[PDB]
Amino acid sequence: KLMFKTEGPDSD
Amino acid sequence: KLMFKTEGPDSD
Amino acid sequence: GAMGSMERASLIQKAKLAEQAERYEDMAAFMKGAVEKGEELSCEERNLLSVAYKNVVGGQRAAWRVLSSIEQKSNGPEVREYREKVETELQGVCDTVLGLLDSHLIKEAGDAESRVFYLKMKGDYYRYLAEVATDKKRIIDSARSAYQEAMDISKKEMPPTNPIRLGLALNFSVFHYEIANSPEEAISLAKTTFDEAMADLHTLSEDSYKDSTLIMQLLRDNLTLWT
Amino acid sequence: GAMGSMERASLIQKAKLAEQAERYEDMAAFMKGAVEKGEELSCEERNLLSVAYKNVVGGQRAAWRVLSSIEQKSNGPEVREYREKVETELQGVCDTVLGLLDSHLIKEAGDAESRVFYLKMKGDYYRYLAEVATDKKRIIDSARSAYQEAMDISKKEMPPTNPIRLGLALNFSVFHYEIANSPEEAISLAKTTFDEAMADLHTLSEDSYKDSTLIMQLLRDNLTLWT
Ligand SMILES: N=C(N)c1ccc(-c2ccccc2)s1
Ligand SMILES: N=C(N)c1ccc(-c2ccccc2)s1
Ligand SMILES: [Ca+2]
Ligand SMILES: [Ca+2]
Ligand SMILES: [Mg+2]
Ligand SMILES: [Mg+2]
Ligand SMILES: [Mg+2]
Ligand SMILES: [Mg+2]
Repeated sequence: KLMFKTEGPDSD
Repeated sequence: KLMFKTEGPDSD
Repeated sequence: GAMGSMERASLIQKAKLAEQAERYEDMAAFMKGAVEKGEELSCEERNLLSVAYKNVVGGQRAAWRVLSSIEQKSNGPEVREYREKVETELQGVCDTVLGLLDSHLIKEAGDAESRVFYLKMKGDYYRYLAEVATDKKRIIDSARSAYQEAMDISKKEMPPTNPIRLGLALNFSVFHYEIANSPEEAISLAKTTFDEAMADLHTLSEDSYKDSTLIMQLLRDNLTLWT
Repeated sequence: GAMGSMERASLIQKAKLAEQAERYEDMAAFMKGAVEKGEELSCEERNLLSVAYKNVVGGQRAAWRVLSSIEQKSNGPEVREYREKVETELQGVCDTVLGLLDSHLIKEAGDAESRVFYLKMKGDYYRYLAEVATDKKRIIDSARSAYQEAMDISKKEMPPTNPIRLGLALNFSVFHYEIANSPEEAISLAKTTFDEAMADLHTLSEDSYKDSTLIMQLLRDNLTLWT
């Protein structure tokens, strides 16, 4: 899946 | 620590 | 819990060590134990709590998506069983964080910076539940409700460059785009948030400017993909 | 164990899914459950077992070194306590793998490819114990003993390009260099292993050539740092 930017650690 | 090459996944 | 016999200050010190060691499950357990001491959290401690659980749930979300993708391609029981095992663990981590916020972080949080932080977290963890939900409408409404309360407080109490306010709007915009199936709302929120922050940057120190523009670049990154 | 009610074939399928999801603790638990069915493992299954535990123990070793470094710099009890917590977990994973090899993987392994694989693993997991040991001499001797038995079999039964033989020699050379404090033995072994493999490469297919030269590049990488 294309994941969009969310706040904090990009841990996924 | 400088870790030397060991076999398989460099998981450390 | 298992952390009941450890000093609060020792749990916080070990959360910081666990972060340095990339031991995020330990970092989250130490921060859960700190919260359960029943004292309010400082700004730094709120950030340790959020980083710990964000790292734990992020591994689970990444694993869930890999398994769901395999499962969808496949359509024996093993892919479904294993995707369900990972889903149940993810749901448990979300319920644990929601339990800490409800017992009793939110009700004791009176300052905007703490209150908005925790309500943003409540929206985020309902959003993670919504990502795996097939109950789903009520879970989405819980996320929306938490985000909206955090937005209302942030708009009244915080400048438009406040990084907590910016991170909230970022996450609420992604909620709109791919959970609420409201891409136009997502784009409107990301644009208004960016433009109102842009106009307030002149008020900031160099260090505050760096903190605000880092999150504004995330809103722009999403807007670039969405338009 | 908790995997006693799952089919062997289902545990292997889920180990493969867990690898794709980067869920290495789950991958290791599924492979432990497969081993405890009591049947010998295939080449692929031995590789799943080794990849799973290598990934788990590698996270622990990386965390242990970060904590030990902080602890050494610091010289309250919290750094020592937390380094000890991670050390104990690492020791437990090593004892679990050593327990599977002793009950009963090694004693049933009659083919060189399986026997050398498991004895190499036994040396590797005693080596990980030795890295945190301060008992230490007997742990080092256990690692040496396992590596030496694996080397004796590999030299009699396998060509010098065999990737299991190469990976064994690589790991035994690092054992010598930094566990046994025998850098000259480490360098001699890495050089002889590389040179004898070089001379046998002409016998290989393109695919076997790629497998052998990948490990030979690791021996060269170490020799470059050691000389
Ligand atoms: N990842 C981490 N350890 C932190 C994030 C934010 C922190 C902070 C420090 C001082 C004041 C307010 C926040 S610490
Ligand atoms: N990481 C993994 N899943 C594997 C490593 C080696 C494998 C193998 C496959 C067929 C035959 C012999 C070995 S599978
Ligand atoms: Ca399962
Ligand atoms: Ca501890
Ligand atoms: Mg992400
Ligand atoms: Mg390494
Ligand atoms: Mg379910
Ligand atoms: Mg100890």
